[PDB]
Amino acid sequence: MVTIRLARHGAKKRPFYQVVVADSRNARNGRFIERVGFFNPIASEKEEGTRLDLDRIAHWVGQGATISDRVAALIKEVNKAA
Amino acid sequence: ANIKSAKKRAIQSEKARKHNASRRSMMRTFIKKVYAAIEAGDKAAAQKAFNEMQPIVDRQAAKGLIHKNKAARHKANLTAQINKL
Amino acid sequence: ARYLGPKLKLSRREGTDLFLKSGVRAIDTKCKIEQAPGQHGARKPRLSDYGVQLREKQKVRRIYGVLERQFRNYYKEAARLKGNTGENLLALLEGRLDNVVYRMGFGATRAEARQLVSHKAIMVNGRVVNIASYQVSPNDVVSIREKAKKQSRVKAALELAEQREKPTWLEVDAGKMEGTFKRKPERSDLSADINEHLIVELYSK
Amino acid sequence: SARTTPIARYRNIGISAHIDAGKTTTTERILFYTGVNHKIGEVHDGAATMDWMEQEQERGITITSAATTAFWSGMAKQYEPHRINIIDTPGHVDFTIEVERSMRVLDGAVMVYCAVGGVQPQSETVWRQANKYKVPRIAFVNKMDRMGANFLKVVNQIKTRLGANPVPLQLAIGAEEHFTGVVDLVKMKAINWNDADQGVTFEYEDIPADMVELANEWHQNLIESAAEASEELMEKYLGGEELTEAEIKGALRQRVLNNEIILVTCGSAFKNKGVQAMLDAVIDYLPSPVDVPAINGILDDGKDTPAERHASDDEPFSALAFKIATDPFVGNLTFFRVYSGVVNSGDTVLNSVKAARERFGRIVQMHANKREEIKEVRAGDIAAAIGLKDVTTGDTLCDPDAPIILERMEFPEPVISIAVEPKTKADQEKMGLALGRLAKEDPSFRVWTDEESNQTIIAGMGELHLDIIVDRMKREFNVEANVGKPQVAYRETIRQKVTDVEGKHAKQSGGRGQYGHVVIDMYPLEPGSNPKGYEFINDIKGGVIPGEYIPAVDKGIQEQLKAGPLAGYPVVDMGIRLHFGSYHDVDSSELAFKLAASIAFKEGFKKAKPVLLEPIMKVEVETPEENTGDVIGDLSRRRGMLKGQESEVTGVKIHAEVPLSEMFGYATQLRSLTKGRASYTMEFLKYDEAPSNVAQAVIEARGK
RNA sequence: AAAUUGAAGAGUUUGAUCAUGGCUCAGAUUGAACGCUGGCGGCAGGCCUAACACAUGCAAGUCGAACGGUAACAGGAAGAAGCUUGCUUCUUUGCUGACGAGUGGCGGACGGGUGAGUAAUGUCUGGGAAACUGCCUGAUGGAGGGGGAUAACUACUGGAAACGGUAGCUAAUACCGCAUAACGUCGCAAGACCAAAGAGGGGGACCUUCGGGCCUCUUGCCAUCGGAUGUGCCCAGAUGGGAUUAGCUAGUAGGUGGGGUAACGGCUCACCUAGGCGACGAUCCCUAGCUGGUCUGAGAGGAUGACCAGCCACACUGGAACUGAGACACGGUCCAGACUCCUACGGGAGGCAGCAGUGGGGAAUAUUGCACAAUGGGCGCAAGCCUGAUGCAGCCAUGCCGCGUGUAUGAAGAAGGCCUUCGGGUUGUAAAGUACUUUCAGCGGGGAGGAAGGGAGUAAAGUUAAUACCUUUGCUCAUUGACGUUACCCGCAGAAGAAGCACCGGCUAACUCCGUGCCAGCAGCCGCGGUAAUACGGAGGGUGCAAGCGUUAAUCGGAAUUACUG
Ligand SMILES: Nc1nc2c(ncn2[C@@H]2O[C@H](COP(=O)(O)OP(=O)(O)OP(=O)(O)O)[C@@H](O)[C@H]2O)c(=O)[nH]1
Ligand SMILES: [Mg+2]
Ligand SMILES: [Mg+2]
Ligand SMILES: [Mg+2]
Ligand SMILES: [Mg+2]
Ligand SMILES: [Mg+2]
Ligand SMILES: [Mg+2]
Ligand SMILES: [Mg+2]
Ligand SMILES: [Mg+2]
Ligand SMILES: [Mg+2]
Ligand SMILES: [Mg+2]
Ligand SMILES: [Mg+2]
Ligand SMILES: [Mg+2]
Ligand SMILES: [Mg+2]
Ligand SMILES: [Mg+2]
Ligand SMILES: [Mg+2]
Ligand SMILES: [Mg+2]
Ligand SMILES: [Mg+2]
Repeated sequence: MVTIRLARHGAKKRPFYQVVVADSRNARNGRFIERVGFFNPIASEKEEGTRLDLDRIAHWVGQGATISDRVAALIKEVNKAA
Repeated sequence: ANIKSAKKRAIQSEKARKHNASRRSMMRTFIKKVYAAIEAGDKAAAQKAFNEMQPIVDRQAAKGLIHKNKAARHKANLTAQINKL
Repeated sequence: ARYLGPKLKLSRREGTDLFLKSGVRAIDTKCKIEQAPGQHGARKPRLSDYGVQLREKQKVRRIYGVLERQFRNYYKEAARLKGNTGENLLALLEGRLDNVVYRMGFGATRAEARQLVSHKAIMVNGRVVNIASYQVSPNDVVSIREKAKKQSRVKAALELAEQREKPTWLEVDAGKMEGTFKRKPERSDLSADINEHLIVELYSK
Repeated sequence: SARTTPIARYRNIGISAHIDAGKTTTTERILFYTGVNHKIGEVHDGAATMDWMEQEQERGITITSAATTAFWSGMAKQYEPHRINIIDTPGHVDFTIEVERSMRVLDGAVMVYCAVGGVQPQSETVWRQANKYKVPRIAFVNKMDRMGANFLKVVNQIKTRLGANPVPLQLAIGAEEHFTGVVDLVKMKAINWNDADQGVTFEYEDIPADMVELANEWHQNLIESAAEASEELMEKYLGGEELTEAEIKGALRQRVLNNEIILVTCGSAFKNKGVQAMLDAVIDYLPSPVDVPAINGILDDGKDTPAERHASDDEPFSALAFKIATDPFVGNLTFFRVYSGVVNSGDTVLNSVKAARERFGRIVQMHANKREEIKEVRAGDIAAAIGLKDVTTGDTLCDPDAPIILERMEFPEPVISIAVEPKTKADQEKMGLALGRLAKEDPSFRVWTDEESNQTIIAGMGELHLDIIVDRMKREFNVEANVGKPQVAYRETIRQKVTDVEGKHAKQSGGRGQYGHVVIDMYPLEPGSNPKGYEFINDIKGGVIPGEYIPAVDKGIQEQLKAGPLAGYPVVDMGIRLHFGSYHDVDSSELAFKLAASIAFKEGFKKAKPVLLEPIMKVEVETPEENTGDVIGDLSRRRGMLKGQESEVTGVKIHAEVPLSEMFGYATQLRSLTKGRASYTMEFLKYDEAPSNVAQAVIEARGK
């Protein structure tokens, strides 16, 4: 089905997870429908490490998309800290 | 085969082939019966054969043998042929 | 990645004092600047137009201590930027950390300044920077680590720096032995014997 | 990952004998009786399992040493299943390296002997190879069904011909057609194997009356050699209280481990008799791996420090690589016998002599050729390894925490040489790679090249060794090659002091011609006069030939020296004097005088007395004394002169100087004259003039 | 505000000149190779050739919360007693923790690989209608009543193996009717017809044949209408070379009707019409995966399709279908062909263009590595398990980038070498010496981040008959890292262990000596070498680069030398 997961771009030992909406049958860094945010686990304490477009994410949930565990934890963290 | 799951699918696909072939043969046998009643020139036996055939193709379209559109086309062409006689 | 040979041969080939030595001694008492290095150095030949463009590029490369690959990258960055290409090239060369350390006066030569910035002795905004090609942005703080503030090299270099002309785009303070980079220097703030148009001409053929 | 078989129940036995003594037959029978094979396959039918290689099924011989294992419990299953890693080694003299490598690592041996001919030329060779490494050995008199089988004669002959202390634990019930079974001397029962089944059923019986007298005579001989072991057992024998069967077997076992007794048995492997009893004696008398600890006299320091390893799992890992085989899929294959410790498939170890890291790709237990992949090997078993890139025979493999270096034995220095060439010759470096890989498998097989001939010289232990090598290269490596005589290097020299020979090269036809004239004297030079036998004298005085062109004639002679006008052999010991010449001012070049000096040199060579020099090599043959003069006669048939003949107590040593062209293939000829128990050595000595027939022979072939 | 600010020529025809005209070079660039040399690090890249053949290991399994069940080990009860009454040993009990084999469900149609074929059942762009769509979702509703088998299992038995053959027994969310039928199908119309499967958690009194019913919760099942996603289909335009390929096509082009597909359609068949395409290049031949892009060029153009991403096609070769929502299916089936392997000779088995790796080919391209810690994927309620995807590590100067191999002082301008018109000049502040520094490497210590979660206890809220069970939300507890001796930081030692390659006649930055004497040889072009060679070889010196330097190959540029710009 259509899911919202993380595509691991970036450099070696320096990841960067593009929060993308895609069908689960495609690859991780492969064909995606829409990029709805990004996540950086090595953010540098002064600037933005996570950004989610919650309107389109909620719109895709209304269409019936599946949120993975890391993306669901990031949505929780965004809705909690802000 | 090589993978354990591959061998299990192989024997299951042969079992379903036997079952689906019997059901497809039975469904096709009823349909030909309606067609023979068309070409022979009878209207009540063709109507009786259609009433024996209609629940057959509906159950085969229901449980997953053929599609509903295929069963729908069979009924539509044969009623269009009972209105010709 | 560095030239490790005799340094006065470079100034003898360029025919100009490239400040490759401290200057505590008069340069004519060290080498014959008016004579080129080698056996046939007394005969001064008629250089071509390609010859004088190449000599200008090697002169500015041997003043700033930059090899050809890094100097080519500096030329591509200067032409990529807006405005004058040669003036942008001079500003990128003077933005280097070893050049700023030498111009601030913590090194008597730019090579010694390179050894000071290579041996973890210069802190940029409170952070140790170990790369001589670190481009210093305007309104920055360049300081000496507390581990090496008691060295004779840095105070001797500051004495030679107060013996020479002070740059106008830098502030120094020998008390705390730190300083401030204020802005990118214009073309009028550096030496006038460098024809930077020859460098741009050379990199166009 | 526990111990499957206790290390005390291991037996690293192996078979070595003379050719066709019955080594492969016994092993085949063992496997069948122990249950590894389900059928009996004969070796002359090509169906024996041990001779897995082609050219072993076809020829009917064994070339390689194949290692298998089996589990034997005894006839009446008197003990738990012992594990025997039996090894069949070839008996031929062309494969002595395959014995020495296998007897580097064997804990026990057994010397099988033909009953009708006991101690044959190679029986003594494998005996000396076995006592080099002090291997405890048993004896199995095979072929007791053969016509003229004599068991008590061969037990006399092993003692007499080889100097040993054999005491039989068996006595043959019958001869060629009477060999129903054998009577055991430690039990006083008769074992008669049933003919119906392939000898699987063995019936116990009493002894017949003639055999009663003879077996009673030999049984007391067994007790004395048992009582020799300790003074407690000596006082036991003179004390008159018979002896328990456990103490004879214990005492006899004690004497076997110290190389004191031989414990001869008998049997007939082709008639499926007396094989089960041999296996029992291997259980009862051959050592376990736990017996003698491996003294590794090097601790990898460079300061040579004696250490050792006992045989247990809890010790550091130490193993010895004793056989490298080639493989078309995995590269090479490395046999090893673990002395101590446990290693896993995937663990890294230390090639201690090459001082390199070595990981184990996988570890396979070996049958004759097929492999069973296993997880890890304990201390005291033999297995092969895939994925060792640079391991030679005799290298030790140990854990890098305890780097030790074992003895690193020496190789027998091959004795015969041929020159090999490809059929189509496009397969030149394929043959080079193939013989390089085959040289890494066999350390007694040498390959090199000689750029004097630009040839490839294969060397081995016999002509059969080289025939197997070239046939294995054709099948396995697909390089079909033809062999032949290695080209002997000759030299040529002149005599008669030819003088005033003038050669002039003039080519002026208009437009920069070349002109040179030279008159020179060619004189034979004594060898000690110059480091190189070439002296050029500038007798030219006051012009005539300009100084600049004086070296040009010298260089021209030097190229002429490299290839002789007669044939192509290099000229040696030549003195040249340039007394007179002529020079044109505008047409005289370096090359003009080179052509001029070459015309003159050729003209002088024919006028002078030009002869070939063959090389003569110093030859030292060592032979038995009974067939001394035949060796000398063959030496006189090989056009060789003689400088002496020493007669040691071990054998006669004859010295000679034989020409190299008549030293081609001497080893097979020397073995034919001497029952194959002679050896020799060649060293190049000098050059000497050839007779007229052989000089006339080498000129016709080279010229055309 | 900023998003392109961009364009060099030289040599060579002649006695000399101008013009034309080819040839050659200076520049970028690469999945490169070779020669010499070689310190470290980061990032990236790495069979371009034989879609040549492949040993071995691994690459797709999961679910006991679907079912009959115990074969293995871990408990609980009868249980003789190992017995030392606690020392827990020997026999039954599927009694439960679980779980081999088996039925069943889902996934194996994804991920991964390759570019053989395909000049169009392809791709790209823009459109369209005649359709299907598992898992994921929204809404409306049902989930009643039965039956016949059969695997496993039991007994016999053929087989060397692969595998079976008989005769009986049994279960289900396996299978098959019947009941029900509409906003579904067919029929304008009355009418006719069509489905299902249960399983777990807990419980208060009831109630009971003692198994349970019963109530509540979770999950699954069926039907219809949708949504989303995926896919099928159609049209237009664009997408190589060849005219020394000019005519091609009879299911061909169209109509009628039947059949067929999920769907329109010559998709198929019967009949009828005789059309259809084509110099706007049909047909035929050769070549070729296409694109986003990449390289070059000032631009227009030219060249290209490595890595990454999208689509397509292929899975030993040829053909075919089955199962399935989805395949005509890389690690499924069937047949034929070639090849390989096994065999007891009677028979069997297999497809690395998955990851490693081997042989072969070649100028040349790497490890038979670690871990599921993270990101995903499959299955499962979940724990969890599987994952050669992936994350990493190993090898290679293959590329890019960064850094180092010291810094300051130092004239007797030391010695030696080279040149010398013998005065000297040069190597050359170079060296030595004096002082200072310790980056990188070496040694030792400290030490992030990639970790989100998940599991146990809790408290609250929802739930209901219940203060159980379940869901959600906060707290506490002990934990999850292959990389990894991680990045990073500190400290000890001493300049300490760290520079080569090409070139020097013009193009083109750099000149002399010696040797050679149209010889050896050099060379990209002009050309050089016959005795004073700045062109050959050595030396000194210098120049240009630098852990790289040159050569070769290849594309573009210069070439306005196919000129649309021009
Ligand atoms: N009559 C008889 N013939 C035997 C016996 N044992 C072996 N043979 C025959 O001798 C030949 C066997 O000798 P092998 O043992 O195979 O040769 P080998 O001793 O193994 O050693 P290599 O030749 O070096 O490989 C065959 O022909 C056997 O049939 C025996 O006991 N009795
Ligand atoms: Mg660099
Ligand atoms: Mg014989
Ligand atoms: Mg023979
Ligand atoms: Mg043999
Ligand atoms: Mg390829
Ligand atoms: Mg399905
Ligand atoms: Mg119904
Ligand atoms: Mg192609
Ligand atoms: Mg252009
Ligand atoms: Mg598949
Ligand atoms: Mg495969
Ligand atoms: Mg592979
Ligand atoms: Mg697995
Ligand atoms: Mg001097
Ligand atoms: Mg360090
Ligand atoms: Mg962490
Ligand atoms: Mg052009």
